[PDB]
Amino acid sequence: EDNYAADVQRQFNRTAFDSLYKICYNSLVQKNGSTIDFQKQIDCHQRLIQVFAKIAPIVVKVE
Amino acid sequence: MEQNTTQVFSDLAYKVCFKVINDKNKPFVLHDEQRLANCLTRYVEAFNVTSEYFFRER
Amino acid sequence: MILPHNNRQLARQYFDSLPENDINRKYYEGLKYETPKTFFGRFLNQFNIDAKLDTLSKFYTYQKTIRATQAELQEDRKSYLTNSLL
Amino acid sequence: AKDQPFDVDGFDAKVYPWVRENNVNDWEYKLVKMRGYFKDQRFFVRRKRDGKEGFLVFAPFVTAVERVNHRLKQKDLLPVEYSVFVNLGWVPVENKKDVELGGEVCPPMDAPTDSTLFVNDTFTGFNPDPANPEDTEQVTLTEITGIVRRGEQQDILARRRNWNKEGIYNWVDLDYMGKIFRLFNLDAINTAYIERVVPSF
Amino acid sequence: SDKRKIQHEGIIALINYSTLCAQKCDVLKGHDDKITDTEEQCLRVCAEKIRQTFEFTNDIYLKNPNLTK
Amino acid sequence: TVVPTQTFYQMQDYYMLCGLRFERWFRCDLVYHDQRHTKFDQVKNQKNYKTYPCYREY
Amino acid sequence: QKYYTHMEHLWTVHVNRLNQKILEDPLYTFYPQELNVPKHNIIVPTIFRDTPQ
Amino acid sequence: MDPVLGDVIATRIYKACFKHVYGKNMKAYSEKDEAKFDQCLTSYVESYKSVTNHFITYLGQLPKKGLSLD
Amino acid sequence: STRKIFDSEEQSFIRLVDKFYLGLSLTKLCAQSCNLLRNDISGSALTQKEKDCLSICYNNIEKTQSAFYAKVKTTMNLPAVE
Amino acid sequence: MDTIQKMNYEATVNMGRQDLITREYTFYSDYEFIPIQEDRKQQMEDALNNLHKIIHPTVTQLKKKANVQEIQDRVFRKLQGWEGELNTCVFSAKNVRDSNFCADRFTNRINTEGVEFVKQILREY
Amino acid sequence: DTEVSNHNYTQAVAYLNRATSSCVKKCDSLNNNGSLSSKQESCLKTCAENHAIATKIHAEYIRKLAESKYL
Amino acid sequence: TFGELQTADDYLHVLQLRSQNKWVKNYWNRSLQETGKTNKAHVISPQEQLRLSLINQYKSLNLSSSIKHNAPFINRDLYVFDDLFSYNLGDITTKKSLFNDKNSFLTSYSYLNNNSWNNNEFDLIDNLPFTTLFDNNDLFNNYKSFFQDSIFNSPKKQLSSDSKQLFKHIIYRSIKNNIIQDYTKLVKHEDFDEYSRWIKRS
Repeated sequence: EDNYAADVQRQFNRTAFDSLYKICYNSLVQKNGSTIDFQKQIDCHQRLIQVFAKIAPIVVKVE
Repeated sequence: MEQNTTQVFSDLAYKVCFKVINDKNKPFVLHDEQRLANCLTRYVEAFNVTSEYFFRER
Repeated sequence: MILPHNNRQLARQYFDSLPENDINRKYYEGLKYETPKTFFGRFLNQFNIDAKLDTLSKFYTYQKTIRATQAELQEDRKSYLTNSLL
Repeated sequence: AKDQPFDVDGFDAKVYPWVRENNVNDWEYKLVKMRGYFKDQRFFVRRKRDGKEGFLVFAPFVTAVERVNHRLKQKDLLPVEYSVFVNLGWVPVENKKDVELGGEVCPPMDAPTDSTLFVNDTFTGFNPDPANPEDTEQVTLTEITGIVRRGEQQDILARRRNWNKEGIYNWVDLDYMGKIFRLFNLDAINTAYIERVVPSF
Repeated sequence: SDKRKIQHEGIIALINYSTLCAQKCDVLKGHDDKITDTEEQCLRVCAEKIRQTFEFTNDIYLKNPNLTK
Repeated sequence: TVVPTQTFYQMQDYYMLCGLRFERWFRCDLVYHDQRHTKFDQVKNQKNYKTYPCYREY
Repeated sequence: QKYYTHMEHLWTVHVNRLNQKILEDPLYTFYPQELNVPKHNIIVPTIFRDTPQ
Repeated sequence: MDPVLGDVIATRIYKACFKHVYGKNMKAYSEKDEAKFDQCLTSYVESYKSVTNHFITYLGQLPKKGLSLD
Repeated sequence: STRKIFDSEEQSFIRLVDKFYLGLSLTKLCAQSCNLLRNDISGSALTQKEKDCLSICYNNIEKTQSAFYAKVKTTMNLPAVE
Repeated sequence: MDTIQKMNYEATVNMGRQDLITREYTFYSDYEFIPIQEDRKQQMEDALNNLHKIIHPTVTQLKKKANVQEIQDRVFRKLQGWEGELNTCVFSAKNVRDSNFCADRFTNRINTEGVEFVKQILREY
Repeated sequence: DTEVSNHNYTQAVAYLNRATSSCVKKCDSLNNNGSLSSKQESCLKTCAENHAIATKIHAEYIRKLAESKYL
Repeated sequence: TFGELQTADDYLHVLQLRSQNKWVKNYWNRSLQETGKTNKAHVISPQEQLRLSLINQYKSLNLSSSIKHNAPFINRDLYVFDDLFSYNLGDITTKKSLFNDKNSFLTSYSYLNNNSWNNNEFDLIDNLPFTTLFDNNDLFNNYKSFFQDSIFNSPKKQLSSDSKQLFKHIIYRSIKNNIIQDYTKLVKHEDFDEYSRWIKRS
């Protein structure tokens, strides 16, 4: 049970990380997807990670 | 898993094709019938090109 | 037969790659070619067949007529050479 | 004795490594674990084991299946089965009749716990679901472990002579066995066959 | 199952970023079905930029685990 | 009559006349067959129906 | 003697093309597979509809 | 159908109404927000019914086989 | 026309996955509303002005999610199984 | 409707639905080309309508069918000359882009050359 | 005499949900007092017809692509 | 009554249309149905790939390593994912897999599940999420006609084959690895029976 729960948590974390990174890249990249600032993308990803961490306990529940 | 991947591919293709075809919201016509197929083909070709470039060596 | 957007313009690519002072460059500029009409001129031109074929092949590679001419000329050279040697 | 077997699964199940690389010499006498279903046909080859007359028993083992029918609702086209001959063991001459047609060699392998695995494998095409919703797709899988062996050849001095017409066989002729059983994987069948090995019972 | 999940995630990311590049390059059109050379070049440039950004992100994350965990 | 019987009236069998008439009807049909249900008698709106052009040859 | 007239005609055609500035590939040119454009074999017939007529 | 389908329907409707209500102003929750959410839910349900009706009607009126009035 | 497809654990996991996707969507929506994703902002810092908007978003979601889900379930009034 | 009316309507719809049921049956060993698009179909129809509009006065005024047949035959030869090219290019066309290019060439060739030829021959007649 | 599976029913419901979401987003059908206006209803009808046509075309295209890759 | 053919055709056309309707109904249901084959029927001859052709043909076997190395995704070896976020999930007594996308995961789970393939009749499924079809026979009839189409109602085997083909196409056009391609070589021939008066070729 513990191993399955850990695997599910890891899958959720990886999916959330990838989705937030994609959202930041889509919102940041410009000029027909040819220019982007890596540091700004990282900052956006960190900010969205913080927001999702704060939102997860409120929304993700078993009821 | 593979079925899920294919379903996601198809759903994304449909969404991106419709958002372009139905931009004006006017009723579809027999020409729009083939315009949707054209957008789907372009989407598939773009995916092929992008994946090939990503998997290009070095 | 090839639509304008499907044409790769290999001849134009070769022309661009060619040097600055070239006979093809002069022809493009507008130099006109006239076949020799005297016996001496024809005899001199007789030895330029190989160069003309080579440059035409380089220009219009994959052209049906040029490729057929190259194949036929190579086969004829081989056949005549072997017959002469025999 | 080291007991370090290699599991032939995935793309290997369809293209065995030894067949793929023509390295039967290097792969010979190696423990290989396979999964699949046997065929009903059996082949007997005269042989003496422990000084007792008997017959080595060989059976087809379908290691992969491919489906090439896009008109599923119109015709039930047969699939392309990639299989290898596996030696089920040795039986005495007097007990040859005891060999049951389509006998249950090994109990079927337990179904996987993961639910996502209940799908046609991309390479082998098998589905380990105990009750597949599609009747045509239903298939039972069993797990076996054996040793890959090299096919024998004619040897008069060794008293190894085969009369195909009279049904007398003294050396394993993988080519003839594959031809008679009408197995698609003729090249691999001629390449090599597996000899099932089980722990001391 | 971990290898299968990793492969699935990789393919999903490939599809998602291919769709993103197509949308950003505007290769989706209804007039014809053939992507022109300019559009293909735009797609390749977008793929290259995505690859470079991911490489930089992975390198910096490996060098320093700045994530709050 | 569009194809007079005088072409082969000497024959009482009329086999050549039948062949000629069917050939002419089929030449007309190759032109007017696919529009029969759109702008001719086979239209759903029977009120504004037009006789099939090859009716007489048929 | 066999090839002189043919070579002269080919050269005259080439020179005329250069003078006209037609540097595009001529007719009856067949590129290799790499340069040959793939053919789209996916065709979706339009949905059938009863004619209003 | 499974109740997870209804749960997904509810999730979609809630996301749509949240976007409609807070996407423009993004202010603090108040009592009137409850009535706004109720109105949005009713409107979304009506729109879902209308679009479902039109979708089914069109895909049913699309010809499938030779007409048999018997 | 509900039917028995999944088991209890599978249904719970499906609900959890749906809630996770809803959380991602709400995260994106609130980020867009608070405008915390601009091309003129640098560093992994959150100003109090944006933190107030984030807190308002969190409070609104927490207050409204359960009520809206209950209302939608009541409106749908899906029939029982068996 | 009455029984007879229902039967007639059923007959009409069934006669119109031949394509609906013939679509399902397709042949494997077939040389399949990309159909011309609906927009290009409409453009070519409009070009033919323009040609008919140009031709209508002379043909209506003419009282002998022989002259009308001669004009029709000449214009048909001229149009078929380009129709052959259009069919050859469309069949070899490897994409809807090529099909549209061929159709555009065909319709422009009509609108210019066929219009000029029709005006010339009508003036001659 | 036709039979339908739960998976097909769920797929149809998913198509309906996708059409509803897209049409609501495009037509701003939520801007009312719980009653759809005539213009909103007309826009929703047009969007639903377009979605039906598009989903049929997309299903046919995916099926044909799969068949082509098959044979 | 003037029996001129053009005006006589007025009476003749309705009867001819009725006869054509009867004939076409017979032709569709029995003649064409039995004689014709749909969906480009053909005979397939398979061939095994021989060791002569298998020489240095499959240089890649672990597609997972290539996917990990070349895919545009963040490195999966990071240990942060173990406890990066916290969720309220419990009662996970069996292994569970995560499906991406917020709109296709439910469809994928339904496809995976076996109970979702139980056949149901219209009189049992005549209830849409919000609209009831039992009191809207016209809408119920439209729903029946919509589900009649085979594209929207296809068997699990057909769906599985379509998904397999799509996955094969994606893998081949992305990684350019031949292990995903078919090992068998197929030669396809149209063995059409021309000795039939119902269906003709072109």
